[PDB]
Amino acid sequence: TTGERPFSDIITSVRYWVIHSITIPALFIAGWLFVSTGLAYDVFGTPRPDSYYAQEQRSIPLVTDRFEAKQQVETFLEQLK
Amino acid sequence: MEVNQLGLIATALFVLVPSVFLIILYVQTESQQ
Amino acid sequence: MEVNQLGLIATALFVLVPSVFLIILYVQTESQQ
Amino acid sequence: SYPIFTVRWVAVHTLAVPTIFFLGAIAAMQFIQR
Amino acid sequence: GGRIPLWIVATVAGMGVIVIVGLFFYGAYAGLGSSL
Amino acid sequence: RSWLATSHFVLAFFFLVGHLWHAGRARAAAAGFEKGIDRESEPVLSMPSLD
Amino acid sequence: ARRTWLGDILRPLNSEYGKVAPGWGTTPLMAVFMGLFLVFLLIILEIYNSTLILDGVNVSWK
Amino acid sequence: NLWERFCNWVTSTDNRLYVGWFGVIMIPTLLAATICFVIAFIAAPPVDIDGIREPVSGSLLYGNNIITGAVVPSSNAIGLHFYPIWEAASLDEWLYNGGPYQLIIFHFLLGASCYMGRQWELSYRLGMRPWICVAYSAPLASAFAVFLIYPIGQGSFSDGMPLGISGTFNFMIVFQAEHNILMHPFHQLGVAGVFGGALFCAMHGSLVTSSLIRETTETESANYGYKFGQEEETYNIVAAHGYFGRLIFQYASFNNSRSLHFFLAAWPVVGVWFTALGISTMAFNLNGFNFNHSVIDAKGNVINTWADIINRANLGMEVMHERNAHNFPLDLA
Amino acid sequence: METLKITVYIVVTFFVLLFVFGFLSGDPARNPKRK
Amino acid sequence: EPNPNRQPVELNRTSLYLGLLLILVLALLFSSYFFN
Amino acid sequence: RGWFDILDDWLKRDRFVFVGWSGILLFPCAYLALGGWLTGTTFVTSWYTHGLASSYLEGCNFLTVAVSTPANSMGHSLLLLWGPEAQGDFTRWCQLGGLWTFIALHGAFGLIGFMLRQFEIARLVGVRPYNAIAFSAPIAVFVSVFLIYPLGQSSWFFAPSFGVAAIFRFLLFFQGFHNWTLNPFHMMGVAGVLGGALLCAIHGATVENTLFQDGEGASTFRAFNPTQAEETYSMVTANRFWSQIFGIAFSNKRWLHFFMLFVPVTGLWMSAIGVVGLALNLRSYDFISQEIRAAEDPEFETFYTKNLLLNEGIRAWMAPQDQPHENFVFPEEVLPRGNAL
Amino acid sequence: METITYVFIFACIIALFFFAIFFREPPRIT
Amino acid sequence: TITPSLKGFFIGLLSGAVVLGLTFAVLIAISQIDKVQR
Amino acid sequence: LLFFFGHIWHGARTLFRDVFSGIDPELSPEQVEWGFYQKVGDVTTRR
Amino acid sequence: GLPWYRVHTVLINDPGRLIAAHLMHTALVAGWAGSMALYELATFDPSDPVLNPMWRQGMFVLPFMARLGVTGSWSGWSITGETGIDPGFWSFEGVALAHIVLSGLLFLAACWHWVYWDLELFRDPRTGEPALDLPKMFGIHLFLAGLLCFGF
Amino acid sequence: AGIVGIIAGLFHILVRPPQRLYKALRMGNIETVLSSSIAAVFFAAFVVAGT
Ligand code: CLA
Ligand code: CLA
Ligand code: CLA
Ligand code: CLA
Ligand SMILES: CC1=C(/C=C/C(C)=C/C=C/C(C)=C/C=C/C=C(C)/C=C/C=C(C)/C=C/C2=C(C)C[C@@H](O)CC2(C)C)C(C)(C)CCC1
Ligand SMILES: CC1=C(/C=C/C(C)=C/C=C/C(C)=C/C=C/C=C(C)/C=C/C=C(C)/C=C/C2=C(C)CCCC2(C)C)C(C)(C)CCC1
Ligand SMILES: CC1=C(/C=C/C(C)=C/C=C/C(C)=C/C=C/C=C(C)/C=C/C=C(C)/C=C/C2=C(C)CCCC2(C)C)C(C)(C)CCC1
Ligand SMILES: CCCCCCCCCCCCO[C@@H]1O[C@H](CO)[C@@H](O[C@H]2O[C@H](CO)[C@@H](O)[C@H](O)[C@H]2O)[C@H](O)[C@H]1O
Ligand SMILES: CCCCCCCCCCCCO[C@@H]1O[C@H](CO)[C@@H](O[C@H]2O[C@H](CO)[C@@H](O)[C@H](O)[C@H]2O)[C@H](O)[C@H]1O
Ligand SMILES: CCCCCCCCCCCCCCCC(=O)O
Ligand SMILES: [Cl-]
Ligand SMILES: [Cl-]
Ligand SMILES: [Fe+2]
Repeated sequence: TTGERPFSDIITSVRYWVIHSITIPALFIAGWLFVSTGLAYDVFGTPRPDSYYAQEQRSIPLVTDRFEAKQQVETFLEQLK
Repeated sequence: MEVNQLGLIATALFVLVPSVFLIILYVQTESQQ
Repeated sequence: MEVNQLGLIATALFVLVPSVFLIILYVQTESQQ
Repeated sequence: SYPIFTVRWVAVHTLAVPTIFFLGAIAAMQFIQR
Repeated sequence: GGRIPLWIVATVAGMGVIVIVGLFFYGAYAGLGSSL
Repeated sequence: RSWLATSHFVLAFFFLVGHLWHAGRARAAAAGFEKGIDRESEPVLSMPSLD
Repeated sequence: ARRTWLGDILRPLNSEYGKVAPGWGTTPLMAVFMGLFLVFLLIILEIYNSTLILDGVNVSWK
Repeated sequence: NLWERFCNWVTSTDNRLYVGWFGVIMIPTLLAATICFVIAFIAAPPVDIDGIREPVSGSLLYGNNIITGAVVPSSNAIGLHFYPIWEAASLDEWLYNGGPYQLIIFHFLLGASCYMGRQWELSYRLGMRPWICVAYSAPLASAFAVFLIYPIGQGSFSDGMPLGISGTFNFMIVFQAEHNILMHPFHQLGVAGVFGGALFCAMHGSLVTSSLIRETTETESANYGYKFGQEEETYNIVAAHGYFGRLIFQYASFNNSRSLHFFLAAWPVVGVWFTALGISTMAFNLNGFNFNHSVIDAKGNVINTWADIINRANLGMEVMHERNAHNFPLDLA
Repeated sequence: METLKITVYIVVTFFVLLFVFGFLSGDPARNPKRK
Repeated sequence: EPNPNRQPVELNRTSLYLGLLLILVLALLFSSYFFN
Repeated sequence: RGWFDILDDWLKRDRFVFVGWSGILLFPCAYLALGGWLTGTTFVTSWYTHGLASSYLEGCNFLTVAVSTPANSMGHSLLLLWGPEAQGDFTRWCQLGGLWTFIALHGAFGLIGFMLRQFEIARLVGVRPYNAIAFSAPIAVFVSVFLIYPLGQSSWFFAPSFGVAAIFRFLLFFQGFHNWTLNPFHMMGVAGVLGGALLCAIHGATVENTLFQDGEGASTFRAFNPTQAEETYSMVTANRFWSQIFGIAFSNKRWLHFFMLFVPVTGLWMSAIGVVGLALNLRSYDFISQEIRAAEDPEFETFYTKNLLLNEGIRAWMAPQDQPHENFVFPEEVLPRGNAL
Repeated sequence: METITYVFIFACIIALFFFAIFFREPPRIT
Repeated sequence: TITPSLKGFFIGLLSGAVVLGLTFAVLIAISQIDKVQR
Repeated sequence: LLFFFGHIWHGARTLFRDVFSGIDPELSPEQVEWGFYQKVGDVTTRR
Repeated sequence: GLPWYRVHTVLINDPGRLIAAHLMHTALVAGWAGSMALYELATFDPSDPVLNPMWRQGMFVLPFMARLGVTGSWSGWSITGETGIDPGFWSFEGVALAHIVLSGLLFLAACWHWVYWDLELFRDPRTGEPALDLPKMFGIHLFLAGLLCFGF
Repeated sequence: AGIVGIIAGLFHILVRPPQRLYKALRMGNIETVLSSSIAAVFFAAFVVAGT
């Protein structure tokens, strides 16, 4: 009623699936490779399963200063994660 | 001063109940015509 | 029980003042015609 | 007849493209071992 | 227009959703966050 | 025991709900007003007021 | 209505009801002043919040 | 005929309050439960709920207020045993062991079930459709879950919900400690049901109030623009549908009032159905999701989650609840 | 206690019989349309 | 000269019942905290 | 016409998705808040702010993921990406909890944009703006809980983290530390929410069970016409039914629907007031007379005193891990616990 | 005096229940 | 003097100005292109 | 907080003064239906 | 008729009675300030400013008087602990008395403006309808507020 | 701020509002003054609570 093609007309068209059988798997593969290559860990700073603790430590790398919190995180990561 | 604690509530009700009774009667009198 | 002594007067006025306000308004509404 | 790229197209794709990307990411996460 | 029936589209999309959610539950039982 | 007891309490409660649904609907359909109130013959309009 | 001495004196201050400037008037100037005020509020908020740290401005009881 | 006259009176639609046969059961049981509840809430002596000879005071005369007062559940020594007045040697023994709780809850459950039946009965007598009682079955199932089914599963009416405000809070906290109800999907469905019920209640009210047709002045209340029994609709559903369809998008808006009101009926009723079933299924100790120590790093160190913080809070409640009643390490029931 | 037991049993039996025989007394016919 | 903006005020019985219920229930809720 | 009028005409055009002037504030902020929550719960850890795993990448599920609050040492910092804490480092910004402040601020301005959208659409279609007035209660709840409450406390750390199990932690924290169930403002909130659910269910069932027969089909949904002038259900029959069942009944439809507006909105507003009181730690924690009696009499026991013992357990057993910045080391012998368990 | 206050408020609520049920404004069809 | 936080504040102010200006420029351009036929 | 609600209420009362006794009883269905007007609520944009 | 929650809407097109209502509210607030100061003065203990200061004694309006320069009392004590200081008229008691007197005067002015609501100043001199030029009112009040802020 | 308020007060005494802002903000209605004043008042209330 608003001047756009109805969704039923679009998603049942062959042209839509010609486009989207390429675009949708490409985005799925992109996200899969974003995780599986480890780029997500680097982008977001999420610890790997071997990166929560140093080998013999059981304390938690908690930031305790507001303005050197970036330096505290870098120091924690420098300690073999 | 060691006064009766029920003194406050007694005086308050002694003022309030007859006063609001009279106010009820006056306001309903004014709304009649 | 060691309750607050102003509790009684607080609760009593909390009841009475809006209640008598509504009663005033209702009774003056009924006397209109 | 009908225009292809509209406001509705933009809203739909700004919701759908990151959704499929994130679904692929989480599907990859399901096979991560510690 | 309508050269692919909408019931086929809905069935395939629902089966894909089912596959994805079942994969998520399998990953709840395997790998990270499986307590093992 | 936990699985059987929990599952059959869920099923028994939902079947009580279904019994209520179908018993009311069977009564209304036998009495002839399961599809709603007839506008021309509304029963409450033929009843005296409560007050 | 009652005319009074003070009412007669204050009368011109209440005689332009409904008078407007044509069109948009001084609205862009008002918008510039509103933007400057928003920037000023952001500045003082960030100073109090210690997001904006200025030299010689120690936000504490000192 | 006297019996025919009594039947005509019982089923009469001209009584100010409809009785019906569900009412001839409902009225005595609810009156008994109400009278016993008022008397116990005001003046009952302390009740040994845990069965450990440590009586809990619940009435106003014994040091409680409105918030802290309760009718305390019957003794754990009683368990699931039926404890009427005549099974006690004296009324003092009956009051010590929590007999008023059993009397009140049994009479209330019977009366509320007959309230549901009475709702059906009046709907049938008035020529209505009959499913208001189906909607009422959700709070009734909730009451049965907290007063009957949870005691049955746990094996004692002492674990039923106390008839009071702070006692209810105690029931909630101990339930979270022992069953992790927050992590149970049925309770999450119930929270969705009540939050959505409040949301859709406010939404429907605001949309109908928004689209009220002008029949009054600014002086008078808008409610006087409606007259009881008028045929014409008091609001413009087309305008409200246009507003809501522009608010989100058009096909998310109900244009059918019957479909909209069915949705309003169905959402909280189904949600509360599921949360009552949650309480019953946790009464048979099928508890909420346990994700304690689920996330494990490469070496094997436990990486805590928010579920572990919940577990710490649950441990605090667990070790502190009924502090004298346990002799053995596991709280099996 | 024994007198109270028989008294409560009599009262409950009376009300239950009222319920049962009331719903056995042509209850479907007590509707505004069919009968 | 009478003020022309005067208006009659009305409170129906239903509004009285609702307001009394609100006041009494609020008092019953807050009385325990007032006594403390 | 002028650029302003042409732009206003474009913004108010009828589309599948209405935009409006309020859209410029709403759609960016709301989209960014939702995308930030999904991005955080999918990829971002809480290891440096809380010592918790809170993302799908770390192995958490939907119930246990959260965008956690910043660390307590950050205080009430806005934690801007260009701010002095992150200094433009996106990775450090994510690790320091900047996504929480991102979501909270973008959500607040998105809610403002949504209420402005309600006002704008109500003005455009010519209806009264009661939906925006009703939506003031969720805005009050969000502002009191996510903004006013941490501002009253020491830092953003004690605000709710955007997650399911994190919100459950927030509930249990309020029970243990504030006795939030005993607060009469929360009681009014519970009354409003449950009464709104009751009113929704009861009004829907009443309408569906007093419908007029306007069709021959057994499924009655077809019998309604959107443009019809007549009421689709019998108000007189519904009024008589509830008058004879419950004693009282609605007789004014407009009052009924205003009441449906009024109950949950008032409940949520009262709960927001109580949350502000808890922001200043002004709790309804204890009844003083009961404390005095229970202190001087070791046989006086109520459910309230039992709840206090439960709160002591909650605080002692959750404080070392829920508040890691305090460095709480509670030895085993100081932990309150009952016999056995 | 606190118990008397609670019972008095409760009794006023029950009296209001009675008056709201049996002495209501009678709904009149129009 | 220009502290690092003052430079950061100017960066944030410029980013906000650029985002707002780009948004309104795009919206104005689209409004001028796709007009209304009165 | 309460004055935030007051501001919302009084702003609504000011901007919607023409409709606060109720919406127009002769409100056209074309006004709220989709596609009848190019621009929402503007009669001059009839399509 | 008007519902209860709309009674004050009779003041919307009556500027004189609106001024009377504002004057009554101002009298009530000033009277509250005076009576609150008097109650606090009746309950205040000034003997130990070190371990029993005003914020330990629940003093609410006393710190606001102390903030802007009122430190002494007519009883000869001061909140700073010094002795022998003369506060002049503007002690705490003097401020409270000034507020009570101001409350009474505003009450009288409210009565006058309620009775004499129909003033030619409050009417449009072109249509004879009650009208307030709100933009110029804001200009005048903003000028006065700026003068008072600059003076303060 | 007192000097700025004096200058702005002189401006608002001497300069009439634009027709666009007069119509948009309903400057003939005293309730718009009530709405904006309540807005500024709650802003100041939040500020004093914070400080
Ligand atoms: C009486 C019913 C019943 C009971 C008690 C059990 C019990 C069990 N099954 Mg089983 N099962 C059932 C029916 C039942 N099943 C059916 C019908 C199927 C066919 C699909 C299966 C297929 C099946 C498999 C393939 C497996 C089990 C397994 C198991 C064991 C663990 C289950 C588990 O982890 O739960 C998981 C819990 C859930 C999935 C929760 C389900 C919640 C549902 C959706 C609620 C529905 C509510 C209501 C009905 C909906 C009404 C809506 C309302 C509006 C009306 C347990 C002994 C496992 C096992 O250990 O085998 C050895 C296993 O591998 N079952
Ligand atoms: C219109 C929608 C909108 C709104 C209201 C906001 C609002 C906000 N964003 Mg946001 N954002 C948006 C869209 C929006 N965003 C978009 C589309 C993106 C994607 C690009 C982002 C990406 C983003 C990030 C990455 C971050 C924010 C942040 C913030 C918060 C602080 C921003 C700040 O202090 O700058 C204030 C700046 C202004 C108000 C602009 C001033 C404009 C006036 C006219 C002055 C202009 C002066 C002059 C012309 C030029 C400058 C002079 C020069 C000397 C510098 C704030 C709540 C931060 C945050 O959430 O912190 C936790 C943050 O880190 N935003
Ligand atoms: C400067 C503040 C201010 C002013 C001048 C007004 C003025 C007005 N409001 Mg309003 N309002 C305000 C703040 C304000 N409001 C706030 C903060 C809220 C949110 C709570 C509201 C919510 C509100 C609603 C919902 C409505 C109004 C209405 C009205 C109009 C009629 C009022 C009436 O007859 O009440 C009569 C009131 C009574 C007879 C009794 C009220 C008693 C209250 C409930 C409790 C007692 C309060 C106590 C005496 C004062 C404490 C002081 C406090 C500030 C600390 C009037 C123009 C009405 C309207 O628009 O009419 C068309 C209307 O429906 N207001
Ligand atoms: C001759 C006038 C006068 C004087 C000298 C005082 C003096 C005093 N009053 Mg007072 N008062 C007055 C009139 C006066 N009053 C009137 C008429 C009323 C009734 C409304 C009151 C009601 C009152 C109360 C209720 C209280 C006082 C209190 C006080 C004392 C502390 C003052 C304080 O903290 O102010 C604080 C003042 C402000 C923070 C002013 C806020 C100004 C806002 C921000 C302006 C915002 C709008 C503005 C137009 C924005 C544009 C600005 C522009 C320049 C750009 C002080 C002794 C206090 C006390 O200790 O009582 C014993 C107290 O609690 N007064
Ligand atoms: C118009 C209008 C309104 C009123 C608006 C009003 C009252 C506006 C007032 C605006 C004001 C006072 C704005 C002030 C702005 C000040 C600014 C931007 C100052 C910037 C200073 C800078 C960048 C200084 C930086 C530096 C520092 C700190 C250290 C130095 O070493 C180096 C340097 C110079 C770079 C209402 C109330 C919003 C209603 C609607 C209509
Ligand atoms: C932060 C940030 C940002 C942003 C970004 C964004 C905006 C993003 C987005 C994102 C997104 C937007 C994403 C999405 C996602 C999604 C997902 C991941 C989904 C999933 C799903 C599923 C899984 C499903 C489910 C379901 C339901 C819900 C219910 C029932 C059924 C089912 C199961 C089907 C920016 C750059 C600006 C800046 C910087 C920062
Ligand atoms: C309860 C409460 C409340 C409220 C309160 C209020 C609102 C109060 C008020 C108060 C007030 C409002 C007060 C007032 C007072 C006043 C006064 C006390 C006055 C006096 C005066 C005088 C005495 C005067 C005199 C005179 C005259 C008349 C003339 C001239 C001369 C002279 C001066 C002699 C609140 C909500 C907060 C919370 C809760 C609680
Ligand atoms: C194998 C042996 C089986 C023996 C029976 C087993 C138990 C079943 C007992 C059923 C008896 C109930 O009997 C029932 O009584 C009432 C009271 O007179 C009869 O009479 C009733 O008729 C009409 C409508 O039916 C009512 O309006 C009227 O008030 C009432 O008198 C019913 O028509 C009859 O059905
Ligand atoms: C301690 C608590 C004390 C609480 C005090 C509460 C005060 C409340 C006072 C309410 C006063 C209402 O004001 C009263 O309204 C009615 C109508 O509403 C007015 O009455 C006016 O209208 C009616 C109705 O057309 C006419 O019959 C009447 O001739 C006319 O004067 C009265 O002239 C006025 O006195
Ligand atoms: C309406 C306000 C809009 C908000 C502004 C959006 C800002 C997004 C981009 C910020 C990036 C700047 C930080 C980089 C700092 C640097 O290292 O130079
Ligand atoms: Cl316990
Ligand atoms: Cl044991
Ligand atoms: Fe409705």
